[PDB]
Amino acid sequence: DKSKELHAIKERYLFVFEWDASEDTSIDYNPLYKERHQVQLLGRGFIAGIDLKQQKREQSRFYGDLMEKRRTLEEKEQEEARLRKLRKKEAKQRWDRHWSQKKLDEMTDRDWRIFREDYSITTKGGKIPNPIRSWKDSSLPPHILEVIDKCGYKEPTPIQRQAIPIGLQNRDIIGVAETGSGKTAAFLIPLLVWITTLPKIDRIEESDQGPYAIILAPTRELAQQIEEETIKFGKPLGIRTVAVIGGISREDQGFRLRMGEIVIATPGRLIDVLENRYLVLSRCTYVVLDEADRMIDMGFEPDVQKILEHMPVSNQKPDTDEAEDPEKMLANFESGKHKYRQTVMFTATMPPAVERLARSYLRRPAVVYIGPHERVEQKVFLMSESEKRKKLLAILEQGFDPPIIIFVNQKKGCDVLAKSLEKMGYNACTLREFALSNLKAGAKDILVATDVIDIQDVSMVVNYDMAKNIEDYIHRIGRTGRAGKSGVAITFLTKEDSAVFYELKQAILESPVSSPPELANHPDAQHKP
Amino acid sequence: SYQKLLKYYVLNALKHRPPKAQKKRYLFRSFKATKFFQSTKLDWVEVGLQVCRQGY
Amino acid sequence: EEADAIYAALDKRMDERRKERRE
Amino acid sequence: EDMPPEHVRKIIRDHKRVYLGALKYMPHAVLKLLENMPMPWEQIRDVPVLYHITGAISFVNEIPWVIEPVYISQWGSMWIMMRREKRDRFKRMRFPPFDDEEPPLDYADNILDVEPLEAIQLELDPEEDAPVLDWFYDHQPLRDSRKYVNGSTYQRWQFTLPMMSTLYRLANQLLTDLVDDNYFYLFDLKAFFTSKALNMAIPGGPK
Amino acid sequence: DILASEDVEGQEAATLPSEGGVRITPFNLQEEMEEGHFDADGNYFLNRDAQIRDSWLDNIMSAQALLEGLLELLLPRETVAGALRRLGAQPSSPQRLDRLSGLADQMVARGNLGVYQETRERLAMRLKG
Repeated sequence: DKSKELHAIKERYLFVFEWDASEDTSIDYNPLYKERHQVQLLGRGFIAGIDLKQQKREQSRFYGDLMEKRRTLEEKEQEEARLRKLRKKEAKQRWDRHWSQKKLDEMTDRDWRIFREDYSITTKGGKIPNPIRSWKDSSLPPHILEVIDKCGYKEPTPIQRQAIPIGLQNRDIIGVAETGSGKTAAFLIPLLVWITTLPKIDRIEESDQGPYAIILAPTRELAQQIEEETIKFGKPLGIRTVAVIGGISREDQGFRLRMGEIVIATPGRLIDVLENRYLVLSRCTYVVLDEADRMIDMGFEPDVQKILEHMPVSNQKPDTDEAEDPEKMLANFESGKHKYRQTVMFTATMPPAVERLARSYLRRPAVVYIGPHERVEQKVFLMSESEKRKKLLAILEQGFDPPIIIFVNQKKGCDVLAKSLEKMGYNACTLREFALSNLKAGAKDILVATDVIDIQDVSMVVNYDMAKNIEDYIHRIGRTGRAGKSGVAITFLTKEDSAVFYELKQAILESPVSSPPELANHPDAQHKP
Repeated sequence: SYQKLLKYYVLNALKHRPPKAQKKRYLFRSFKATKFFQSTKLDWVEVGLQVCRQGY
Repeated sequence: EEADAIYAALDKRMDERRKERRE
Repeated sequence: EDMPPEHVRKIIRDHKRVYLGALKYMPHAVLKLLENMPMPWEQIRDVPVLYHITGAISFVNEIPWVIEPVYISQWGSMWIMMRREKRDRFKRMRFPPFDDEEPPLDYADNILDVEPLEAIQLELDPEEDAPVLDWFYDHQPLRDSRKYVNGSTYQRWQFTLPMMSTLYRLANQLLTDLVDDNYFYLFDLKAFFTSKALNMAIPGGPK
Repeated sequence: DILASEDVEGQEAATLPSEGGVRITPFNLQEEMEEGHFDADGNYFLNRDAQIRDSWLDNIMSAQALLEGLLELLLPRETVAGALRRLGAQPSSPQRLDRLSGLADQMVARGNLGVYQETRERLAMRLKG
């Protein structure tokens, strides 16, 4: 300042799409001009566009004292009555809340559409029903709820949240999501509700008239996964599941075919069954094709068409709009045994052969669409070490979805960072099982930890200290989850991290869900360390 | 960004000169008297598709 | 022959706005 | 006079010196298309069209005239409604939707009988906004009224004073609270020209 | 001084342009002698005539039946465009308006210009003569 103003006296008397910081003006070391003392205009004028409540918070709070000193003794009551009228207008206005604090009977269609937008789901078709908000807010029968509670699914995946009401409204489903996001229970649960809610007079049959359900998978591994998950759903409900697959000797599968609801199969083995009469398709009303694009890429298409050719066509839906009307199809699902068939096809891409299978198999379907370094959003801030704590705080102050994880490199860091946050009024755990329960429960919101178990998907990972190698970094950001919401990993980079810049740069440049020239152009990110 | 936008505004204010007197200009009135052109009323999206496919 | 004469007449009419001042 | 839309629709649907000379004015038609894109609070807009006998080029032939305080009030209502929407609710649209191998969509089969969605409109409380309620979200507001607009060419306007009070109240978010020119002191055009002529920089001013 | 194509001792032909996305150099100095030239010491000098600079290229039924149909679709003393106006006034008759526009476009495409400002009697005289 003083040396600068002497410098001022001595100086007096003697493509790039961004703008550079050297083009800036008003870099003046004056006490009068940095604090320019903006006006508030009698406590009545407002700066346009900036939020009026925030402007009333950031005011000097001086003219309010001049008001309450110089108003008349009845005018304090007049001001209070005017503020009560304004709060009445605000309460009439707000009666636009968030869905986490609202009920089900008051949740309007705009709120359901924002709820569908929050979990990144979209639906094709007419009159899509309301999804499931929670298990206490769902509409399933209580015994199915008890079985799901015993299985361990605490929170529903969005593919469940959308495909279960559409599955209970007897509609054909095209689910576009990848394997590992919970598609299997998302088609099994309406099947289990339909089977366990039949009357006792409709379940009795003296002969074996085939399955109630055909679940076809292109590979033996996916067939065994859907097999094991269907068994662990079906054993508390007393529902038998038969696997018609390869790799198992023919005597065991043949002996299981003599016993006679759900059959999970592979296409070649299933067509060898159907062309040789080991199992019939009489009472079949439920067809699921998981990964039909993998069936096309391997070439099972005429085989699955010939599997269609064994189906009795007496339960096929008519090709009208009445296949997508929830009233008639809901009452048809309430009819029990004599309903039409329902087909659910899960896929990942759209070739024209899956479109031909959809035009051959489906009658006005509803398309439910869902959607580590390649698939986790990554952001970096270059700074000096001394800047880390204030940048973290600024980030936290923006608000987050708990729980989050903050990683540091040394265990002392872990403890001291954690203290500071609890000082700033944050609920912070350090890092056994006890910690994760609270986080899971909502008690603690921030986990501080070093590179050293098993933990839920997080919305945000912050690398307060950057990892010393890219493999540890990859493992960290992987904590936003295997799939579902991308989540965000924010990394503080300093000059001490230069030996990971090149690989960090690659990690991000290979991430289509990520946007960083500060690193990409940095002199230390240009060559392998 | 404020300073550069204010720079462009000061340049447009300084370089301003009054426009030269001329005959009043009507391209579409001379297009309308030609028998090769017709007039109608269309939606904005349909003519927006027609313009881009004619450009293609 | 007629259409080119019509578009040439319209070009001359668009040039009429500044014709006596420019040439 | 005008002509029904089905004829020019058939013109564009079924499809050389007369064809060659009309292709010169293509960016002018692009400009006339781009300067009349409809507002966010409008659902549909019907404009005149000049077109060639073979469908070589299609023009718009309309100047987007608006009344200035009505226009500022309408965009201020848009500002309020979009602040409301981001504080309440985001998914950005996926850019270019139509792929490189498929043609642009036919209007006669896909957009023609489909009713559009709900536009962006404020609630407009009928007690305070009563003089502005019947005309706030029209295409050209008050056009067929002889009290307010001079006629069909939509050139001159005059309003009443409670209407101007309402349009000034609704546009409060876009307007500053200034009352005099004791503001902008050494921050106006003459001081900026003086800083230009003397090759200096005002603090906060341009370089 | 300039070198010819004979003092190169070992040019060969151009078998394939690319494989696996990698462009293959054709092993001969023909394209280098087309773009530029050599001196006696083996330096290279390039031609520089690129005026436009091309900044994308740097980095890669019978007519009598038509007249009979139009005289069938017209009333006397009425223009063709006036018939379009009346039959377009959804319209009253979409199909006959579609037929009239199709016959008009088939007449325009044969070189007959300005068929919209044409009465029925002049088209009848055209069909007669």
